[PDB]
Amino acid sequence: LDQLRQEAEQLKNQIRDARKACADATLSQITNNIDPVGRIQMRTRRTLRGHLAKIYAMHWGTDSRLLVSASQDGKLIIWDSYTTNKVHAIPLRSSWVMTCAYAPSGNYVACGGLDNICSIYNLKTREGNVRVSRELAGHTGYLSCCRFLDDNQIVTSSGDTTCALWDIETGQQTTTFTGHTGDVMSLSLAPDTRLFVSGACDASAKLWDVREGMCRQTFTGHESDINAICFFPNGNAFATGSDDATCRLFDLRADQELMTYSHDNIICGITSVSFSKSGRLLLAGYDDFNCNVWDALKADRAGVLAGHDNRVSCLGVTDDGMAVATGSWDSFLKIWN
Amino acid sequence: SIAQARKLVEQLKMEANIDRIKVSKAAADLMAYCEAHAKEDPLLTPVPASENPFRE
Amino acid sequence: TLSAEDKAAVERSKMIEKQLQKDKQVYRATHRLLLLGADNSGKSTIVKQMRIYTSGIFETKFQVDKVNFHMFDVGAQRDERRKWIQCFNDVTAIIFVVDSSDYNRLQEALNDFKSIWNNRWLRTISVILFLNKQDLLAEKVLAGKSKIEDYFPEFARYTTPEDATPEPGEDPRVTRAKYFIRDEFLRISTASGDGRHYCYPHFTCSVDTENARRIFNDCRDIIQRMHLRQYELL
Amino acid sequence: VQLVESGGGLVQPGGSRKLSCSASGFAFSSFGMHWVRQAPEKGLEWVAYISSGSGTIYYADTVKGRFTISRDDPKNTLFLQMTSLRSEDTAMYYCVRSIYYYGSSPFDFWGQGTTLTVSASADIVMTQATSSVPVTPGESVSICRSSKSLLHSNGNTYLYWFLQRPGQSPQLLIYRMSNLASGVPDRFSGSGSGTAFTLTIRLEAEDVGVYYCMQHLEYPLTFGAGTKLEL
Amino acid sequence: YGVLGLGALLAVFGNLLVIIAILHFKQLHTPTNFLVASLACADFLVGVTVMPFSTVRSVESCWYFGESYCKFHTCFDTSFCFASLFHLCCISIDRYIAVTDPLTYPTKFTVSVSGLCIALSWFFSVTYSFSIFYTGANEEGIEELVVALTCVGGCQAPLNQNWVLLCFLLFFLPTVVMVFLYGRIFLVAKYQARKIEERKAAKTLGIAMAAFLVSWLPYIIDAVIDAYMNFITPAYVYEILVWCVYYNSAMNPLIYAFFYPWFRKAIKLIV
Ligand SMILES: [NH3+]CCc1ccccc1
Repeated sequence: LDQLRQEAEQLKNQIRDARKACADATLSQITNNIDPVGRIQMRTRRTLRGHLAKIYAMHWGTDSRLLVSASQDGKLIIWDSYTTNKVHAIPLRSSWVMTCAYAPSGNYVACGGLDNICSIYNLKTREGNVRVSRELAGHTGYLSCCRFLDDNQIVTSSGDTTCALWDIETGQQTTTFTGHTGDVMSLSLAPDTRLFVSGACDASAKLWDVREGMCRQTFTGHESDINAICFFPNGNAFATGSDDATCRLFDLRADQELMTYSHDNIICGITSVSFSKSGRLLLAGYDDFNCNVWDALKADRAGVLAGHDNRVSCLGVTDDGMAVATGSWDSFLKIWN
Repeated sequence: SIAQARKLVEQLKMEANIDRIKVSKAAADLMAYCEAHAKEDPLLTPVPASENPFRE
Repeated sequence: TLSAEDKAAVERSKMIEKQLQKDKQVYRATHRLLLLGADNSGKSTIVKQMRIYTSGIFETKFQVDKVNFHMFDVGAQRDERRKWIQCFNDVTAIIFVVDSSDYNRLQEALNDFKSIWNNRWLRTISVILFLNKQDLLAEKVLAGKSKIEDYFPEFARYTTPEDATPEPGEDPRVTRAKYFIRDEFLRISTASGDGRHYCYPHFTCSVDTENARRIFNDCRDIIQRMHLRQYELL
Repeated sequence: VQLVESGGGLVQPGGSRKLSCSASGFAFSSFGMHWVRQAPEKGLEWVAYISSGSGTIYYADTVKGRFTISRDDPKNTLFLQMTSLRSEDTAMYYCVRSIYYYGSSPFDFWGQGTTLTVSASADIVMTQATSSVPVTPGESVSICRSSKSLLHSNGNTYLYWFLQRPGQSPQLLIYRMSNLASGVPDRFSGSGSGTAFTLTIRLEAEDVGVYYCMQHLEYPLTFGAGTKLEL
Repeated sequence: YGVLGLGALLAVFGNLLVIIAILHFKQLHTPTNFLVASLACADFLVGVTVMPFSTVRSVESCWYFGESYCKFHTCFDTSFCFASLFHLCCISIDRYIAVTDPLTYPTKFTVSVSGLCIALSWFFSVTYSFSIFYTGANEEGIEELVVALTCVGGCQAPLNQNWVLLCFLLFFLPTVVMVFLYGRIFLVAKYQARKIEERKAAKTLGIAMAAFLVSWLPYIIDAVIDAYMNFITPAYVYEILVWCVYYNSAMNPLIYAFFYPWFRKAIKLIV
């Protein structure tokens, strides 16, 4: 064992020096005088009440009109974001849930929390009720996130270090991703559904391959736990948010850190990060009761989403870019535009 | 631990053998995507209320 | 100005909101408690006594004087609790069971208790501290084979305070030792209370005729002090 | 999802009768319920409507005030009480379930009447152009009767296309003129112009039967005259 | 003018804040805060409707605005000037349920109950008033009423002996509940400050009980005995007495919903 660390350190710092040689110009210098986005004014259009406890996660539908949110009182509610009507309200078996996902096909919703179980609900069925279809129980840690791949494929992230690809029909995990050293907190799928990135409590982010169980790449730029990760619409870059008032941009090709979105006036820690449809705007939700708007190419604060009472927990931008939703711990969803 | 540490080196090494392109090329790539999709995103360009479904 | 279908859409949303209101009644009339501690401490014995009288979360229900309590015991989970503890930010109280029989773990327990008390997401949350298996503690100390001063070399200098109120039938040696650990836990509790949360230690045992009643009286005090502080009275 | 209808029988011209539609296999408490009449030698017409939870109730102006529609969720049964029957009310009755939310498909399940034979304005009219068109397997058949623009401000159309297999209950084919109902093959593409509509089909051997439409924009639900396809 | 005008501005400017900053803010939609909104509405109506008209009445010593105005101006004054007291009585019951029985505060104090206190506070305080000024049960002996009140002019709503006691008893009950439910709380909040090892409980309860007693009590006390010991009390020394209760209604939104930090914190987020 003593003959391994000596050469592992040499390999690691070789990687480090090759990485240093790879980069030659800061992206801030490249995008130095192209265009400022200017001040951005966004205001509430609808406010969605009806959640008893606080809410942790929410996911936009693909039709850009429906969204689903999960609360600490054990409730899944599907909204009509146009007419504010409550399309569906689902009671959960476990009151502690930390994530929810909406299927791209629009007929499946999934949730899971401190029960180490990811449950699947089918919205459209011959009978007039939303019920459980499959209960994936193979983890030994709380589920931190989940994302649908198709109508029968899903990837889950657990408090247990492993990330697992599942198979709804057979109810068995096809592939297990074991590369981290702590608890994976978030995972963001690629637009082509071929390579997702996950962030953990070890300040490290890893790009994976769905076809096999191989960790393709690893990024380490932060010092605290990684709390939220998002993928750039182009599919060749991604931004993350950690518990040190900092957001960073990594490129899956250059393998560097491009910008550091932070300000001396911020002490709180990020909770959710999302991108605009064009990728020009970065939206980050903080713990100081309000979200923020960042210029993804100039690294400036160009907008604040002031209205919220408690800490924001989930943030998201709809597929067509019409609006951005925002949940928080005061149990109110606000659609901004 | 006689082979769990060897697995770490085996993985790290296979990760070490990848191709890295210049960071300026990546910067140009993101800038080009942003310019190409600039005139479509209704978040920076305030959409008028006629076809904005979020009003009143 | 709505179609004949949108009228029935709004009607459905009203009956969703009506059912949510009915569910707000049960949610507001129940108190949620979180069990914590270590493996040696007889938490399973505690939950088995009330319940008779890779899941990762176990919930048990008990109600005394027509008010419902729900206790959530964390099941199969990893050692680290940094992340999933911020979720329990609205419980009324934490029930922190501790075993007093063996002396090696006591130092470990103080490390566990100190981190929970000083946590950022658990301020304004009071701890109903328990000391369990007290009968076995008496047996070990009266035998005298195992000393206390070897682990904590202050058992000799320290003397039982006048505030101690022991029942008849117990020698001073048991009372001197029993109240020594209780003050050790409180030594770190008083430092960071900061007029927000309070500790309510007890001296329960493995099998007890009544245990929930201690939680009832502590919970009533816990929120009575919260309301009084809220109305600028306390 | 299978609901049966009970009642019927020989009745006197002036008496009373009770009609029941007992639901089973679905969450009956979250479904609006309608009643639709179908004359022995004519088209189908609306009768009544009771919302889920009995919040709102409408009636047909033809027999308003002589009929009552009531629910029973505990027992999952629907009732219709008829008083002072006349010769016009002689037909077969269908209880049609429908649920209304974003993306729903109302009027999807009907259920056939079992021995349901009985004895003796500013609306929208949907008199279809034809009543019979020759059909052979291989060629499409299609034929718009709207006295008002069936296009609300939201963007929908509110035209439902039903098909009547010869000898049993109708079925839903297309709702809102562009949405194909579940459980039926490719029978329509999506075409309409606010006031003119058509239903283009390759014809198989089961398509024979009446083929009429409906309106849902305003409170009265007026059906089409009826188009038939024969081999 | 002058002092009287200032009391009118406070009763509307200092009260509009409470009624505006509850409906608009969803952070303050607690069932206990809806009672404060109703109390604010009652005080605002006092400030807009009965106070401006009574201002000129107290500076010209005559009812210039005819007689119907009077037959009407008095009855609703007695109606919803005594509806401010029921709100205080019910806020006291609130505090008592919150403190004495802390395990079941959200269980008993739902919105359904705070909605039943507003209806009682608004309708009962009115149906007894409008049945006294108009029906004529206010005066059983009118011969003495005419000479002192009508011929000289002005309106002061004198009450006869048989019914003045009833008037008093619709201030005694709104006051007996307030002090009994604050005597117990003072003790409870005393034994719990010694348990920790008092100063703040006495100051807070003192203001919430001295403000009410220093205004409503002096006026009603002199208004209940004036139907026994003839009417020796001068008319001119009665304007201050009627204005004291008006003063009380102006400070109400200040003792409640302004002395607490949870309201100032929520209202400081304007900019
Ligand atoms: N400011 C006078 C209000 C009033 C007068 C007499 C009885 C009750 C109330």
